[PDB]
Amino acid sequence: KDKEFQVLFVLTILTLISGTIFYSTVEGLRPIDALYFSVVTLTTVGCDISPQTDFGKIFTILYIFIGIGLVFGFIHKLAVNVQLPSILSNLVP
Amino acid sequence: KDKEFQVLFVLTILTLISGTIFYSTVEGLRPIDALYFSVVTLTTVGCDISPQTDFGKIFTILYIFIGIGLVFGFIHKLAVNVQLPSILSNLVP
Amino acid sequence: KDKEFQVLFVLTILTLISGTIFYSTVEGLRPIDALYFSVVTLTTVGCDISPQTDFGKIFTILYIFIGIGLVFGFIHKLAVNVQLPSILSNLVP
Amino acid sequence: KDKEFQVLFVLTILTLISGTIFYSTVEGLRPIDALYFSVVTLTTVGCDISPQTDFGKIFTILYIFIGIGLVFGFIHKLAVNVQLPSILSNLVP
Ligand code: NA
Ligand code: NA
Ligand SMILES: [Rb+]
Ligand SMILES: [Rb+]
Repeated sequence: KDKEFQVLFVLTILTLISGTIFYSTVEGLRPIDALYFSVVTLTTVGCDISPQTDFGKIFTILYIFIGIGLVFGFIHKLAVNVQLPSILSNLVP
Repeated sequence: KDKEFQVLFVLTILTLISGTIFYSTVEGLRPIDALYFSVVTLTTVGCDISPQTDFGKIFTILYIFIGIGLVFGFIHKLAVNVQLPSILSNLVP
Repeated sequence: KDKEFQVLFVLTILTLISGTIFYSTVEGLRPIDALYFSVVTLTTVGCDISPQTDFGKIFTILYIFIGIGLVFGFIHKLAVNVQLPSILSNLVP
Repeated sequence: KDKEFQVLFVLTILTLISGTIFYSTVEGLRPIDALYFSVVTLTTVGCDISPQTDFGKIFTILYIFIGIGLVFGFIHKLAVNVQLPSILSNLVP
């Protein structure tokens, strides 16, 4: 429950940090832009600009396959154990 | 059931309104284009043009993580409690 | 089962046909390109080119919200009742 | 369990190989770029560049509809039977 959500949160944070480091150093992007790219790639939203370095593409494939499940599980647990109870409470008379 | 679908609908509407206000004022887009961006970002479809303001990127990350679960739950409930019964009725002899 | 998959298939086909007609007439795209746009939008994959007509954007929002659930349910049923049994049979000794 | 995950892995690998061959020969892309395109299309992440050949678009539609279910099932099973036990073990005192 609580510990599960917190573990998922920390795991997603570390994964996003790794992706940001990668895309800011290897690819050469700015830190916030690298974070945006990581989020949009792990959330399947997408971006206009794409990687160019072959190492970047390899890491992108592995990163998707490694972190999509984690990010989407974190979203599911955030909606089921954080957003839903909050809405239920703020909808009580 | 009905109240659940309506609550999800109103929540999605308010979230989309917030996103539209943000992207139309801060980013500087037109209202309908801001609504399209919000929908495509919360639905994971995507867009060709991306945010440019750092504040915009921060809000985009938080907006995705806050509204993807809501939008997709609304889609699920719309398909299970609105689309499915309608199809079943219009498929009855 | 079978009838469910077939109904989902026909519904997805009609939805894609409607989207193709729209994007080929109003937007002004070629039929196959309109079909590709409809598929990539209902499947959340994405595209490089985006709508430009305000009517196009309205229809895109409504089309996403109306057909994402249908397309993804069709994919789920195709994987559970068509792909999975086929793989099980072709994996039998 | 184990055999299920391995079968899904091999199926995804073969599907990605087919997509890479297609996009590297017909479309004319480089092998790693074709693999990236296949991954981003089957994972619904997206890409900046889109197909141009009509045959390419037909194959893209069929490829999405044929492999999205497989790729996402592989991701689900990888998260439930590989990532989750590993995290549980590395979180044990
Ligand atoms: Na361009
Ligand atoms: Na683009
Ligand atoms: Rb997506
Ligand atoms: Rb996408």
